[PDB]
Amino acid sequence: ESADLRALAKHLYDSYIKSFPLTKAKARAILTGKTTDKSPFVIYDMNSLMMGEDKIKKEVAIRIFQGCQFRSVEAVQEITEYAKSIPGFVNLDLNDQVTLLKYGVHEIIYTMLASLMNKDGVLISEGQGFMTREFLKSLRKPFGDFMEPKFEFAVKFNALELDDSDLAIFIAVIILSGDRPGLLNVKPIEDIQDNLLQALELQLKLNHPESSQLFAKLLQKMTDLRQIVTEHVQLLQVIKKTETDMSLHPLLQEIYKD
Ligand SMILES: *C(#CC(=O)[N]C1=[C][C]=C(O[C][C][C])C([C][N]C(=O)C2=[C][C]=C(C3=N[C]=[C][C]=N3)[C]=[C]2)=[C]1)C1=[C][C]=[C][C]=[C]1
Repeated sequence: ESADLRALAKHLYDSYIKSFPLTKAKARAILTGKTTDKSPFVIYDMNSLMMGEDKIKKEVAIRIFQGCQFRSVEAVQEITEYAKSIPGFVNLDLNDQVTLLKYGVHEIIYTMLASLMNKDGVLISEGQGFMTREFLKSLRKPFGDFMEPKFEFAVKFNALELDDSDLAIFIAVIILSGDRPGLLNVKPIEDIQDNLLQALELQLKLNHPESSQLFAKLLQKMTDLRQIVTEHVQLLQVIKKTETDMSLHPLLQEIYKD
């Protein structure tokens, strides 16, 4: 029943709103300069960084990087909450549950981080601030280009013009990918995704009727994502040897063991 699908879609979008305090709709009101109460502090140089700690809530490149690190722990929490709401997810093998989040967390983080970017920079601290692409990019080696690729993916991704309701389904599709390393029972996972894929199909058709083959165009983005992830992990591994005086959060480090 399509009705059965639209209901799954409402359900999902619902959980998405509940789990994720900074939606893409809110992000874009902030980035388009909608209102006079939502205007971010703009961070584009070192004194702006300084003053920005006063208006919004060790070394510079390092303080920024750990600024992402605590963030990503937050995201993981968020995603974990969402995951629990996906029909079936919690019933699966527990060792599978862990696996799916372990490989799905980053790919989701980058999908939703795009919501907060535009071609000039990225929103930080729940929309209170905005760090310009150029500043990030001038960050010393090897922190210069830890964010560059993410921008590239976002600008491409953001042009598909998805909205929150589309994304809720799409991050559910990611979580339930039967092709993840160490998965115990794959079938039960794929049966849930099949439904998710099915929902997303209908969703995109209804919501974006003039967006031809969007559904397939969206599905191929999963390759760009994976690419970004591997580039990430690699970059971290160099960070960890140049910077033996630098910590990684426990939750984060569980995710990284392969
Ligand atoms: C990444 C992304 C971001 O860049 N996110 C980000 C980056 C930098 C900062 O701040 C830099 C100094 C101003 C922030 C702001 N948030 C924090 O660092 C932070 C907020 C709150 C707390 C705290 N709150 C209550 C009690 C105690 N502490 C601490 C720190 C945000 C990135 C890269 C790749 C993927 C995703 C994200």
